Amino acid sequence: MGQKWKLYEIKDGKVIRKNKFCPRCGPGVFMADHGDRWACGKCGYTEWKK
Amino acid sequence: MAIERYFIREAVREMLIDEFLEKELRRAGYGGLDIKKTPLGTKVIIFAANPGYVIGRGGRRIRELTRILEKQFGLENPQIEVEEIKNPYLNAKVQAVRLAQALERGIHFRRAAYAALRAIMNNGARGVEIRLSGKLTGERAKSIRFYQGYLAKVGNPAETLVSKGYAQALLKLGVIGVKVAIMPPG
Amino acid sequence: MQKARIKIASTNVRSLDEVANQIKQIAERTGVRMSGPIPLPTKRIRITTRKSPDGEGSATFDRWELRVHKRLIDIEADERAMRQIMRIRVPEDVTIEIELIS
Amino acid sequence: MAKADYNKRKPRKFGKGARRCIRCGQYGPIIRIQGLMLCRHCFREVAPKLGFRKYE
RNA sequence: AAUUGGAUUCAACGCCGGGAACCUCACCGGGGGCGACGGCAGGAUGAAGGCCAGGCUGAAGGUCUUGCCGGACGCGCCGAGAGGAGGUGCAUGGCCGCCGUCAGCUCGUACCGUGAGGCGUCCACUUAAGUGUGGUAACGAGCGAGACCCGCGCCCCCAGUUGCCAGUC
RNA sequence: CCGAAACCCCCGGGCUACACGCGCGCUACAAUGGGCGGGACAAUGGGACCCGACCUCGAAAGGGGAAGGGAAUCCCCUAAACCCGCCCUCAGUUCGGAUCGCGGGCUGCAACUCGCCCGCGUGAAGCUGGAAUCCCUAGUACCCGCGUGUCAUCAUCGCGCGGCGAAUA
Repeated sequence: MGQKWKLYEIKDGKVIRKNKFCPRCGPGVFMADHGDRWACGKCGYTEWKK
Repeated sequence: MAIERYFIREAVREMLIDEFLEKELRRAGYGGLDIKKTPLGTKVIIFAANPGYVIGRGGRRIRELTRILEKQFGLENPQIEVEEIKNPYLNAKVQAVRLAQALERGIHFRRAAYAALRAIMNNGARGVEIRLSGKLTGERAKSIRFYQGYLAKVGNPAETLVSKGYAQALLKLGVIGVKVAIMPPG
Repeated sequence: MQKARIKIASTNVRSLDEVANQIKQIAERTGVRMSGPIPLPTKRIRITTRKSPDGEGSATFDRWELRVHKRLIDIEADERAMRQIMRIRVPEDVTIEIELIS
Repeated sequence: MAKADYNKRKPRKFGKGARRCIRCGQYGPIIRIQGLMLCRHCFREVAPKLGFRKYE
């Protein structure tokens, strides 16, 4: 295992999501945002930034 | 495929089930398997000196034997039947498995030989042989040969008439090979 | 009516003839015209094998026979007169094929 | 560390290494392919239950 | 670099190999990697599994930099497993070669000998044979070998969709 | 006995390296011959990602199409030795086929190491073999092809079939 993985930011009475949501499949799958190159999370797909 | 191959397929089917069931049903006292093959549910007839072990200790073994039969074959509803062997002492393969347990147990050679000889001659054996190839508890490769009455003759209408049972009786110092050749009256 | 072929083979001699004879006896008397039980070949199968697991010295070599024999029977009876005759016990170990044409 | 599975993953499309028996579990040792894949050594032990006949 | 190993006079050398380009494969070179079940300390404060992209790899997120998902438990050792075609066939079971498809080995009762044993199973004749014959202080029996089983010549019965200008309007 | 290892996964290489020695075999030193053509003959067997009719293209290896066949009923399939006529006229050759250049097919991811075939060119040793030594006694040896196993592919092997058909005992 690999701690720490608290990368979701916090508002005062809300939450917000740091990372990007994929545009190939639907919402529910986050992007390992490299800055130019997007890995996929569910399975493992070579995606480029849109 | 054709006529020729299928018969051999069937006979190969006999071996894979007769090999496993022997090794398990040494507690029962294994003597055969009358295998009736159908498109409805493969009907195996397991031969034991004693049916009360094969069933199990409360249904477990008969269900266990129903359950491994589904894995090997493509008949997923195989029945189990237990028929007694009518003379297990006329059957040699029973006496081989029965002798193997006794040598596993540690009882002396000529003693463990005498009883055996005596129980099957009482049963009705024109003649009997027990051979025990093995270490014989030293480290020289010598067999001991226990001999009464008639024996296997010449050719092949020799081996069909007689019975022959083989069993590896395991030890923890080595091994001992248990051969038991019975000649029934005929 | 429907001309049926019973094509019946067996791996051993004693098992195949008893069924062929019994099939020609029970069918004889009812609504059946029956052509006689014809013997085709033995496709004797030779497996020719090396005995010794060393493959060493002289090794004596087993000849193997598997002999499979095929009797054939034409019959003129119904599909119901067919099952009546297919009642029979049959040796283990005896393949009985049925083609149906008019 | 971390790595993905292995149970062998190379070509074995055909040859002897393609085969194994249904009694002693070998590649190079004999595999009689008539729908009776065993080694020559097993074959001898098994046959009288098969119904093969020694006689020539 | 490794030319995997074993086999060694008959009885090791077309042998284990009835199938070595990878596979096989056990050898070598290089890259990468699982260790059960218990004890011990750790846990979800997010994977033990997956993954772009370079940087590296003969290739493999494999490895690092780097950023991250799906849903939830596993190192390090310590006993001790699974695995090993890793050693010992002078520790073995099985099977097999050769001596030997040879012609021997035993038991009963009797008999002889203080006894180990003998006799019989020896001798004569005869056969591939303790095979058979005669003799004989022996008479018989089992295994072996023999017949027994399978295959080959000739004929016949049962059965013919293989068989043919056989005989034929 | 081994325990990131004598495990495990992988690619590549090695077993097919050679100055040499031997064993078991194939092919062979020609007129009882070679080409070419024609004609008369078998048997065991094996055949579903398998045998492949037949038709077509390709010089061919093979490719395209496609019947039948899970089998006395279809396919591999042609036997080979034979004989008759024709050309050729005993030389290291029209023997013999090693070695090398090239063109080309076929299987597999892939045949340089290390496959086989087809065509053209290339065209090596060998012209009957010392000492020594092996096998066998009749449908056998001697001789000729034929199939199968294992099996994509390495068969001058192993098992098995029929054709010609003796010497000496």
